[PDB]
Parts: sequence; C-alpha cells; structure tokens
Amino acid sequence: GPAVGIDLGTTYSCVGVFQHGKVEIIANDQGNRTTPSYVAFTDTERLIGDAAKNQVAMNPTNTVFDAARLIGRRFDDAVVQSDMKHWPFMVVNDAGRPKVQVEYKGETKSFYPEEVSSMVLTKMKEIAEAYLGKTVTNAVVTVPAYFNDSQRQATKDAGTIAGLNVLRIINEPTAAAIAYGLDKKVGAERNVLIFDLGGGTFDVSILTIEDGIFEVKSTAGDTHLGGEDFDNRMVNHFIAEFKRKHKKDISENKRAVRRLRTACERAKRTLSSSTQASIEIDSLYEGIDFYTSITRARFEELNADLFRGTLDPVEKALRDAKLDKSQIHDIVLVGGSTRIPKIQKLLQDFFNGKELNKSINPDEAVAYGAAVQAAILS
Ligand SMILES: Nc1ncnc2c1ncn2[C@@H]1O[C@H](COP(=O)(O)OP(=O)(O)OP(=O)(O)O)[C@@H](O)[C@H]1O
Ligand SMILES: [Cl-]
Ligand SMILES: [Cl-]
Ligand SMILES: [K+]
Ligand SMILES: [K+]
Ligand SMILES: [K+]
Ligand SMILES: [Mg+2]
Repeated sequence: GPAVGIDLGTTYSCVGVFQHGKVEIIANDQGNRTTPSYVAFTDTERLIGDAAKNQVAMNPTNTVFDAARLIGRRFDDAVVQSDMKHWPFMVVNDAGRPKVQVEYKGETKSFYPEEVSSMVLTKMKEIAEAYLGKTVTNAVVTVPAYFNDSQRQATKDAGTIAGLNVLRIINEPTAAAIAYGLDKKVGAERNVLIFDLGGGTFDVSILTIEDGIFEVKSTAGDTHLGGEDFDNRMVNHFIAEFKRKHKKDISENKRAVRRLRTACERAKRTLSSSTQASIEIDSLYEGIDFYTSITRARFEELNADLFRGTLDPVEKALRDAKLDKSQIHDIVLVGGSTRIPKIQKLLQDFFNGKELNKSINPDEAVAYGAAVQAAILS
C-alpha cells in the first residue's frame, strides 16, 4: 500500500503506518495525533472528527458519537437500551437493528452504526493519504477483545464501506503488545497484562504469548469508566465553584456545561505534566468570565475512588487467569487516561514497583501495533 493500522476508539481514533522499520503515528489536518470519533449533521454539511466535536455543544441532537457501543448489536440488547437513555441523539429500531436518527439538510435520516463508523474510518484513511501522498487501501482495524463475531463483522463492514480492504480485525490488547515487540519469540511463554483506560471504557486483558501466538487468558474492566468520568467530576466541582462565586447555577445551560467540560478535559491533560492548570472561560454564563485553576492534588482527590477502583478489575483478571501478580512478565499502559500520574502510581504500587511499558503514547499504542501488523500482512 503501504497498509495502515487504525484504532477505532469509542472516543478517539488513531492511524499509523509502518515505513522504514518505524511506525509513524499520523497527525490530522489540525496536527492532532488522535481524532475524535464524532460525526455531526447540520442544515448544510456533514462534519467529522475535530470539526464535529468542536460544535457538539451547539448541535447535541445531531452530533453522533459512541458508535462503537452500538456496532454489531441488536436493538433489543439490554446495553443498547441502557445506553440510549444517556445519548442526546436518537436511536431507532429498523427490523431489530439499531440506527442513529438525525436531521441533515432539513430531512430526517438514519444510519447504521457501521455507516457512522465508516465516516470516521474515511477520515482516518484521508488523514493517512494526506501524509503519504498516496492512496491507502489496505488496513488492519482493531476492536476490544470481548467483541463477538457480529461486532467484528460490523467493524470490518465499516472499513469496507470507507473503501478500505480490511486485512484483518485484531484485538486492541494484542495490537498494544505487538507495538512493544512482545510478540517476538523468546522460547518460553510469557504473560502480559494490558491496562487500558480510555475516554469511556476500562479494559484489563491478560495475554499469554508463545511462538508469536496470542491467547486471551482473561479480560475484565468497566465499559462505563474512562476519562469522561474524570471530566464530569471536575465539571461538578467547578459548577459548585461558580455558584459560590456568583450565586448562579449554570447546570441547566447545556452549552455552558459543555464548554466547561471541554476546559476541564484540557486542564486534566495539563495536570498529567504539571501540578497545576488554569481554566479561563469567556462568557461562560450570562456574560460572566470564569477564570480559575485546579491543582493535581485537587484533581486526584475529586477522582480518588474512581482511580483506586481500577485495581479491582486487575485483581479479577489475575484471578480468572489463575496467576499471581509476580507471574506477569510485562505491564502495558494503553489509553489516554493511563497518562495520569496517580493511575500509574496505583498500578505500579499494586505490582510492587514493577516498571510499566509506557514509552509509546498510551492513546497511540493500539494504532502503533495495528500499523506493524498491517505491514506484516501486506
Ligand atoms: N495527557 C493526558 N492525561 C490524562 N488524560 C488524557 C491525556 N491525554 C488524553 N487523555 C484522555 O484520554 C481519553 C481518550 O483516550 P483514548 O484516546 O485511549 O480513547 P479511546 O481509545 O477512544 O477510548 P475508549 O474506547 O475507552 O473510549 C480522553 O478521556 C482524554 O481526555
Ligand atoms: Cl483532519
Ligand atoms: Cl496512592
Ligand atoms: K482509540
Ligand atoms: K479502553
Ligand atoms: K472497551
Ligand atoms: Mg482505546
């Protein structure tokens, strides 16, 4: 092709390409190495990635995300029925299959989850093409290890619709392991633990690798735990702060809340590198500017329980895998949330000081591995 590797995440997608023995994680038109898994529909256009997320606050009903949560599932699924209650966009039943319903150019339209995902994949494909200066056709697309045959099929279909020849659908933890060369043959089998904390889901996977062959020993986690939840904690904290400082509640102003959330998400990323972050919002509510800051210590306290809770699925995974902590040869960090220092501390302490594989940006590790595998399969 060269063939590319694409990580189609619930919240962000990432694309990489293996060239000259090196993986290049490709930045998009805005210079971002990951792109929001968002698609928006308006009176005049269809927006994807950054363009879509940048307007979610003003067009909540027609801005779609979380397609990964619906992909390959049935409308009558308990989780689909539960998820629908929290999404601002509509989900309808088409002969037992879920479809997102939106308004586009003044008309009601509906798209299958794979159609929405194909739009995101198209964006990733174009991002790669802009970088390579060549047409990209072949690709390896990743999925969570617990995905079933239908969810994998629908994911492959999204690729095909986007014009990609999906060489293979591989598990996210396996892709992460490959990124670190943990698939190389060293004689005996090795047990690897993948700790994946993304924007919306937490996945712990224990893999056993031997002769380049992977075996998913066990999986654990929480499909509703991620960076988004950490943002929510900060949002509530600041809503309370604004109320104290202005005797005004912004909670019911959907937009004001979203703008605060975006500011919180950005502050959070900064706290992974510095011990303090500033938040300065203009015209947050009724023309009132909100200039404040938050410390890393404060951020950690607001999320203490959630952070500490990530260890439970780790213990469960080990138990189900019938392995003690000491039997894990490597710990791989995946997902943007694992960049949080407190999370790294908790996991390392749990593993009695064992070092964490974290040299590859956690939110890029999956695409990195997928790119390596795509090259191999080309
Ligand atoms: N430096 C950072 N510190 C803390 N959190 C970060 C940092 N960079 C990114 N994040 C968070 O990482 C999350 C996105 O992670 P990732 O890119 O792995 O998502 P994803 O694969 O779509 O995840 P999932 O499928 O779980 O939603 C967001 O919540 C984002 O705020
Ligand atoms: Cl772009
Ligand atoms: Cl601690
Ligand atoms: K991702
Ligand atoms: K995840
Ligand atoms: K997941
Ligand atoms: Mg992910």
